[PDB]
Amino acid sequence: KGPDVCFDNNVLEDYTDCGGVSG
Amino acid sequence: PEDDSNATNSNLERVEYLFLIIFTVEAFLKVIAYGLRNGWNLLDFIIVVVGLFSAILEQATKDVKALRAFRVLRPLRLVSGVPSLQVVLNSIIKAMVPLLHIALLVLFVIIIYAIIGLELFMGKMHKTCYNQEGIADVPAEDDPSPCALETGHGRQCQNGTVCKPGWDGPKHGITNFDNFAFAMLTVFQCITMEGWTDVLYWVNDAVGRDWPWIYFVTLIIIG
Amino acid sequence: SLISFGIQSSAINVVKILRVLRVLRPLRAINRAKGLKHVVQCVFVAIRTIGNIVIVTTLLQFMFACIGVQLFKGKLYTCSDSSKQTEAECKGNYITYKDGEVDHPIIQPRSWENSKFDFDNVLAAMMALFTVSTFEGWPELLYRSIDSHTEDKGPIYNYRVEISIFFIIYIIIIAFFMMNIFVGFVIVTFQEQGE
Amino acid sequence: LEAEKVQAAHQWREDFASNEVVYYNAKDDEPGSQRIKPVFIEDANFGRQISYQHAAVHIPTDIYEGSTIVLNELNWTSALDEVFKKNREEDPSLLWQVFGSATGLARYYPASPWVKIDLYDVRRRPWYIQGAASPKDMLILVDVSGSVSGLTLKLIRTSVSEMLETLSDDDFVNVASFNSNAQDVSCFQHLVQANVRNKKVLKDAVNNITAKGITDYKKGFSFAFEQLLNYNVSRANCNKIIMLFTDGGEERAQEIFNKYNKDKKVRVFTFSVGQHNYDRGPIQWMACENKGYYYEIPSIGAIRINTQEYLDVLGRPMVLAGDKAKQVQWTNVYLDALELGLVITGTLPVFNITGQFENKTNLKNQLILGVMGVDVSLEDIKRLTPRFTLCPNGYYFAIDPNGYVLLHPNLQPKPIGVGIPTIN
Amino acid sequence: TIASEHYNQPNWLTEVQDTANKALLALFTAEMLLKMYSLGLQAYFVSLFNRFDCFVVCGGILETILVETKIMSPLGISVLRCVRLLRIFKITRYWNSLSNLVASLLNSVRSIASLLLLLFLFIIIFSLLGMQLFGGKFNFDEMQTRRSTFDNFPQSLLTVFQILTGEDWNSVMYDGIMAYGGPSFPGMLVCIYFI
Amino acid sequence: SITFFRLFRVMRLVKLLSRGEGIRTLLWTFIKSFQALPYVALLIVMLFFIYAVIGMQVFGKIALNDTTEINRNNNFQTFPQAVLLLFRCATGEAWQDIMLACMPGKKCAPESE
Amino acid sequence: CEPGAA
Ligand SMILES: *[C@@H]1O[C@H](CO)[C@@H](O[C@@H]2O[C@H](CO)[C@@H](O[C@@H]3O[C@H](CO)[C@@H](O[C@@H]4O[C@H](CO)[C@@H](O)[C@H](O)[C@H]4NC(C)=O)[C@H](O)[C@H]3NC(C)=O)[C@H](O)[C@H]2NC(C)=O)[C@H](O)[C@H]1NC(C)=O
Ligand SMILES: *[C@@H]1O[C@H](CO)[C@@H](O[C@@H]2O[C@H](CO)[C@@H](O[C@@H]3O[C@H](CO)[C@@H](O)[C@H](O)[C@H]3NC(C)=O)[C@H](O)[C@H]2NC(C)=O)[C@H](O)[C@H]1NC(C)=O
Ligand SMILES: *[C@@H]1O[C@H](CO)[C@@H](O[C@@H]2O[C@H](CO)[C@@H](O)[C@H](O)[C@H]2NC(C)=O)[C@H](O)[C@H]1NC(C)=O
Ligand SMILES: CC(C)CCC[C@@H](C)[C@H]1CC[C@H]2[C@@H]3CC=C4C[C@@H](O)CC[C@]4(C)[C@H]3CC[C@]12C
Ligand SMILES: CC(C)CCC[C@@H](C)[C@H]1CC[C@H]2[C@@H]3CC=C4C[C@@H](O)CC[C@]4(C)[C@H]3CC[C@]12C
Ligand SMILES: *[C@@H]1O[C@H](CO)[C@@H](O)[C@H](O)[C@H]1NC(C)=O
Ligand SMILES: *[C@@H]1O[C@H](CO)[C@@H](O)[C@H](O)[C@H]1NC(C)=O
Ligand SMILES: [Ca+2]
Ligand SMILES: [Ca+2]
Repeated sequence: KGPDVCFDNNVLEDYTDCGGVSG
Repeated sequence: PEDDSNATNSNLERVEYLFLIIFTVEAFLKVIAYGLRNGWNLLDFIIVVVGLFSAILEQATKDVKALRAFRVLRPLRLVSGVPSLQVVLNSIIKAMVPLLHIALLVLFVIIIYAIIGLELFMGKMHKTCYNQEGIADVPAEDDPSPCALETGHGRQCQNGTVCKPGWDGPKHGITNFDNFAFAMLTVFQCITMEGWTDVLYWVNDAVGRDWPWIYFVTLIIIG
Repeated sequence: SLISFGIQSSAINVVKILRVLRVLRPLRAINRAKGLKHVVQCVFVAIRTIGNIVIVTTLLQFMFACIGVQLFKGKLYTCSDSSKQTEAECKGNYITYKDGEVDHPIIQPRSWENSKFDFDNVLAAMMALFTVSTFEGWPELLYRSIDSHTEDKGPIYNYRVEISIFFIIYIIIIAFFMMNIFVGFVIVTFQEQGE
Repeated sequence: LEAEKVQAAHQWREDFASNEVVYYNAKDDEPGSQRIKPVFIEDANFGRQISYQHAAVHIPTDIYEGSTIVLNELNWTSALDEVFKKNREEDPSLLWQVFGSATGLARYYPASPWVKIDLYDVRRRPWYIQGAASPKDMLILVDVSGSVSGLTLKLIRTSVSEMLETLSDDDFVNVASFNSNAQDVSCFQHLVQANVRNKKVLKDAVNNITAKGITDYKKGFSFAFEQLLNYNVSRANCNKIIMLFTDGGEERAQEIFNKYNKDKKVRVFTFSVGQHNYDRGPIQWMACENKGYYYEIPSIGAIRINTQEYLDVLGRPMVLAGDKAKQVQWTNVYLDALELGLVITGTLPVFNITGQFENKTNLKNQLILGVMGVDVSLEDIKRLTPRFTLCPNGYYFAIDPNGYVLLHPNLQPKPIGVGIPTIN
Repeated sequence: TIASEHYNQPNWLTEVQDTANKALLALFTAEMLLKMYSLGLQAYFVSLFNRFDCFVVCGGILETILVETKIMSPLGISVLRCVRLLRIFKITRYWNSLSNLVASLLNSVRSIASLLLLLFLFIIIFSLLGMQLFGGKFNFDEMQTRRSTFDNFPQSLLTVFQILTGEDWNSVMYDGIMAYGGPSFPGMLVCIYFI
Repeated sequence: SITFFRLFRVMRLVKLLSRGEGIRTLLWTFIKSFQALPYVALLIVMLFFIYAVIGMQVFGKIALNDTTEINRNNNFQTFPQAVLLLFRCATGEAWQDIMLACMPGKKCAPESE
Repeated sequence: CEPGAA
């Protein structure tokens, strides 16, 4: 039996921080 | 590496077909209008024939791509294509035939010194310090140097090391005096005054530091 | 020699700057071995004749050095840890793996170091270019300058491969054109002098 | 609650010389930071010499103390010592309490000197990873085309073998490879439980790959998205992520991404491995459209750091949850780094909440400061279950929600084996 | 003021020198304007230094702006005024000798540019051949990535140029030998290329 | 037990080398011109001697580390060794590395105090 | 168990 809590796909997340979007 | 490619290398092969078809109709139009005696036209025909053979072979298999090296002789057609550079090429090439009486001397010096190195340093550069646990892997940096046994006159091993045979060579077995092919190339490399001190020092660590200079310095001065 | 045996008391000073002038002992046979006197006069006459080729080449080397200081000053610095590109970021120790074996780590200090020959001054560029003109260690400088991108920063693999034209032009003009001009000038000068 | 409050009041200051930091470095026998010399009285429960007056600090050997990041972390993590002692005073049986910081340094109480080459890093420990993010569904894509042959292949093989070490028994993983035809590297063909035995198979299969063929990103990514859409086998039903281990290329594969994840429910992390001159443009584009990150591994030394930073991206939804994400989690039974036997560790993440009362930071507040940790030895649990009243054949045992025994007479303080040992 | 640019120079020097690089540039432009209109606008093109000075002045004015507002990074365009220090040779007898050499060089330009074209064609042909033979083969598992390789066209050109200069040609030859196996009859036969 | 007698056989090929009217004439004329100017070649000997002595007095005491360019093989500790080093620099063999291995701030040697 | 060999 796996954990019953799962934390992903939050709309308020930034998404603008890659490692290559800047450099 | 290893059969990889991209889109550009895929379109370039397609363009090679157009280039080959153009050159083949040039060959047709010049061979059914003249009937080869000139060197440049013969070279053009050779390039066209090799290109046809390579293209057909590659379409067949689909060492395959190993005779594509004849494509690099196509820039040589630019010299023949303009008469203003053939004169310069001839003036450069005809200045070389007086130098064939120095090429022979260089060859004789190379052969003589290769034979002398064969008779002097054959098989003496195949042992190095190997630590004291067995033959693990040449435990002296990334640059292991030849040593000599305790009864020898070469370089002696360090504190926790022992001279033991069974070693490839100073440069993966390429630089040595084992045969008339290795020696004749080591002598040439020394003659071009590039990496001759490395060979001298390897020999110094192999046999000793008393009489390899009489060989190498004389070779440098003479050749 | 006399004043060397004359002091005999300050034998921690002068001696190591007075025993170097003892190399002029062989130079006393120049005026005693006629023919050796002639082939020293000939060399001094020949040296004054190449005073154009030696000065024009020096001016060209100075110009090329001045151009090189504007391209590679403060840019040929490297950290022992290749992942650090700042002096304030290259302090401490880092893990090095011997012969690329991940199971054998080795701790080494992190050091911010310059190239063996740099372009920081106008007197270091003329020394970095002399060694290039002698064709010794010039590929190392070439591939160290190709990786340079920014002052006070570390290298980047193949940043400005188009900067190799600087070294190619310097080699063609100085190490191939002017040196052969010097040799041909010696040949022609000797022809006219002795013919 | 006393690490979120103190960190918010901290003022980021860049000059540490006029105002030195006093702390005890665990691994020691320097302007800008003063060092303490402890008394180190011998004490029970622990099997070493400890000092109950201050907390020790462990800094990784490749992490330089004296930096503006490390030194700033050593001030606001000094009010923790007063909470460390209050917890110990209330409960005298308290074992190690530790704060694993995202910078890399772990501050633990009571102070005790650290145990050849120290490769310890608090950000790779099982108790840190389990609290830094939710369980995942990792699927590793490996580029085994011709262009990756040579040094960049042994860097890829090591890198994949190092990210498998960041997966626990609650995560699910599989390794695939594409060389103009996507296939699996092992005998699995679907996501596996990523326990000790299954990860050994993947590590052994990854070490046996050879680089030859044509690069094809469309076929590789179609295989990856198909394997993350199985739902016939046991999975985690959580973070669905793809790691692409390549060098460079000119293919964006925008058609595949518009076909499989239009809603962007699968993250894509892209790695550029080795020193090369291939285009890294498309590689960084797949990491920005898909909600992932882009990393570069140019040598062996960059493998360790770059293969553990994907947990900062996975923790973004966990921080935005707020107080709902603050649940204590207990790890599996493992052996303590500071030798104490078999222990389990509690876990609680710490959030960066500076400017929270102003409600506009959302810049570095989406990352966690670190993970809390308190260790409970198996001997403490064995004392709560008396045995001598029962017969010699009677015993207690407890299990995880996984089958793994928390306490059992046959559970020994030794690691489990996964095959025949060998020496070369 | 050009040869006084070092790394980490005092902040006042970088101001004095950039003000000089503008004041002296304007004064040299005034030099040009005074010479041109007061000596005929077509007699300012008859000489060789006059055209060179025209080109250098115009280039300095043009390239000043590109570094003034960031479009382009400095390349030392004014360092070629020095080539006017060679005017001091007029006071010496060693200036009619150095002018006839330039006259012959500029008279045989059509032969120099053809010999150089043949030299470049040789390099291009051998670069293509080396790219065909050793392209994508110098990738050994050793933790060092070879810099002098045959993987690109510019890299092949640089490697062939390095072999032509002679420096460390034996290392590239060893890499080529080990790329086709090792020391053996069929494998070691790829050394005639480098010879 | 000696090898210098074996080297005689290879010299028989010199007889074949000294044949033809081009090789023989060119080699003989160049050897004669070399012999006709014995003092021009003395300048190089004098230069090597002077610079070897100067190198002996200046860099003669530098420690012999095998990881540097001043080793057992390459050093200034004897006149033959200094002459060999100068010959190596004249042939252009990492002469800048020997120059940088003789810069201030290196270790002296056991015997040199 | 005692280590093997390879
Ligand atoms: C928790 O979150 C808070 C904010 O959400 C965060 O506090 C912030 O810390 C950064 C430092 O990392 C401050 O940045 C200031 O502004 C710039 C940005 O870095 C710095 O100037 C240079 O920046 C470059 C980076 O490009 C850097 O390399 C260089 O060293 C910097 N300094 C120079 C060139 O002199 C400033 O120095 C820096 N500090 C100042 C101005 O004092 C933010 O301002 C902080 N934000 C707030 C609201 O205070 C905090 O670090 C997070 N906690 C942890 C543990 O990371
Ligand atoms: C990281 O930075 C500094 C390193 O110690 C600390 O800042 C200093 O802390 C001192 C200890 O509290 C302060 O001295 C006292 O501060 C309290 C609180 O304001 C007051 O009692 C007095 O100001 C002062 N006592 C005196 C003068 O007798 C320093 O004022 C204070 N300095 C600054 C510039 O902040 C930080 O506390 C430290 N971080 C943490 C978390 O401890
Ligand atoms: C299990 O996976 C398969 C394929 O991944 C799913 O698709 C079914 O496959 C089986 C056998 O081929 C057949 O029943 C049908 O062709 C597919 N559809 C259905 C509705 O069964 C399948 O749905 C998955 N689940 C189960 C319970 O089989
Ligand atoms: C007219 C030409 C031939 C000669 C020019 C000489 C002047 C301009 C050059 C030659 C040597 C140079 C110096 C060489 C080294 C240093 C030490 C360091 O602190 C950087 C500046 C400084 C001090 C340079 C300043 C400029 C300098 C003095
Ligand atoms: C004209 C000069 C410059 C180049 C000459 C190239 C030819 C004669 C030589 C040089 C390199 C050689 C190759 C070197 C190594 C191998 C690998 C092995 O399978 C045997 C044949 C093969 C493939 C050789 C065939 C002959 C070869 C192609
Ligand atoms: C710890 O738990 C034990 C067992 O219930 C008990 O002593 C008490 O509840 C706790 N101790 C404290 C809070 O000091
Ligand atoms: C080379 O010289 C000695 C020899 O052991 C020693 O100091 C070290 O190995 C080298 N020197 C330096 C400064 O590293
Ligand atoms: Ca590829
Ligand atoms: Ca060289």
